[PDB]
Amino acid sequence: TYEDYLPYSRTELLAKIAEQMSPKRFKHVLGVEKAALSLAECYGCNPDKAGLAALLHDYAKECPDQVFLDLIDKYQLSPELAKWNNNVWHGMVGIYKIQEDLGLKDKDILRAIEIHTVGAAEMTLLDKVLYVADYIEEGRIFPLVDDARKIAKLDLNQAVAYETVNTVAYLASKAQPIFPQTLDTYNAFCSYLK
Amino acid sequence: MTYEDYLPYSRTELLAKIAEQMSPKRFKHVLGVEKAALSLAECYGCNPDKAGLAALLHDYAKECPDQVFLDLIDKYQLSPELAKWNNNVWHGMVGIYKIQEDLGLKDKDILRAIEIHTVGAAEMTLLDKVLYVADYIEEGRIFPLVDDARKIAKLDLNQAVAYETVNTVAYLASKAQPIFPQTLDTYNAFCSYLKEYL
Ligand SMILES: Nc1ncnc2c1ncn2[C@@H]1O[C@H](COP(=O)(O)OP(=O)(O)O)[C@@H](O)[C@H]1O
Ligand SMILES: Nc1ncnc2c1ncn2[C@@H]1O[C@H](COP(=O)(O)OP(=O)(O)O)[C@@H](O)[C@H]1O
Ligand SMILES: [Mg+2]
Ligand SMILES: [Mg+2]
Ligand SMILES: [Mg+2]
Ligand SMILES: [Mg+2]
Repeated sequence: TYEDYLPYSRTELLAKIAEQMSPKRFKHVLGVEKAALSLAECYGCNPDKAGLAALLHDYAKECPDQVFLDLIDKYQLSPELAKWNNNVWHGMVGIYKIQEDLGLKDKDILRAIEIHTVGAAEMTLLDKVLYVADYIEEGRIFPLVDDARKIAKLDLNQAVAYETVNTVAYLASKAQPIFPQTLDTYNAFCSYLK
Repeated sequence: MTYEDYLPYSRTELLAKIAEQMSPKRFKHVLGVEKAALSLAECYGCNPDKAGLAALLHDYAKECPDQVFLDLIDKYQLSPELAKWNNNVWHGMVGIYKIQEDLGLKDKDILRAIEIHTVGAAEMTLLDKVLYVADYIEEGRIFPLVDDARKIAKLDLNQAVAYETVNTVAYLASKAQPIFPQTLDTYNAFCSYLKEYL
């Protein structure tokens, strides 16, 4: 339960989150919540924080590009962010929409949501829990997910490495631009996958 | 074609000096890069004397031990972040100072092409791009991606640079090897030419 961080009960918070997104997307979010709570109890991070980070991580996934461009300007974010896309924005910039809409103040939860797509070179246990739960949640079936599910309850750092390497390989396979912080993560975790 | 405007060597004197730096297999790779760079230069209009010499010298420091590059980094007070990397990054990015000390090369354009022949840059001249693709598509290189790279290189040089940089990043990912940040600079600057290709 999440009342230490937000003035919402569960039924109201899930209703508010559900107002932001498609049913396929909201079902993904509940899967990430289940996956993050089970990773939190395995690795010992606070499940109240893990579960809430999971419920909110894709809160801004469906906002149009202008919402993120306006937040970049309003909160004086690095102007270089404006050259990117929703993949980068919905976490890195969407945390400002989460704070405005919901009043979330917890730095640890906000940071985990902020980097849940691109990672960082230095990630806390909470950051890694969400980063892996988002990938391995039960509704995601893609062939590369299944080894990540196995790695994740043995060694969390190797689960992060596996995701970041497969992401850089996927982006390269489509010739899509790789955000520089995604490289920070890749180089920081490359050795755990070796 | 001949390079005495830039170095105090004739061809036989220069090729003897280069062959002293490296294995015979590596020297055969270098002669091939010279052939491909000359064949890229008259087509796209860069100076073949500048292109051929950059190709002859690009792997001059390939076989130097790590301490040669660490000593050069300190001596020329290059970025300390370079010391965390490896020969793959150093032999062009730092090896240009060994070329300058050993051979007296001062041509800024040739030196810059050698400097980034492995990792690229976000901004590349025509000469830089010629060397970068010539090194990849050279006649002795046989790996599965060579043939499409050779095909692209005669239509669109920017799409050939894009093809090499994007495929280099995918290879490094397949081995979990660390990617130098300037390689990403190249990748992100050229990724759009490979989308249009694809
Ligand atoms: N560093 C990066 N640069 C560009 N695109 C990226 C980068 N990292 C991840 N992506 C892409 O972002 C997309 C969204 O990812 P993510 O937030 O992890 O999950 P979801 O869509 O569940 O929100 C994926 O399609 C992924 O390939
Ligand atoms: N960013 C990078 N990080 C680590 N290795 C790299 C990077 N970019 C290229 N390499 C590697 O450097 C090696 C030597 O490359 P290169 O200099 O282009 O060949 P040559 O040595 O014939 O001129 C290749 O194995 C390539 O995969
Ligand atoms: Mg997301
Ligand atoms: Mg998600
Ligand atoms: Mg080389
Ligand atoms: Mg070479």
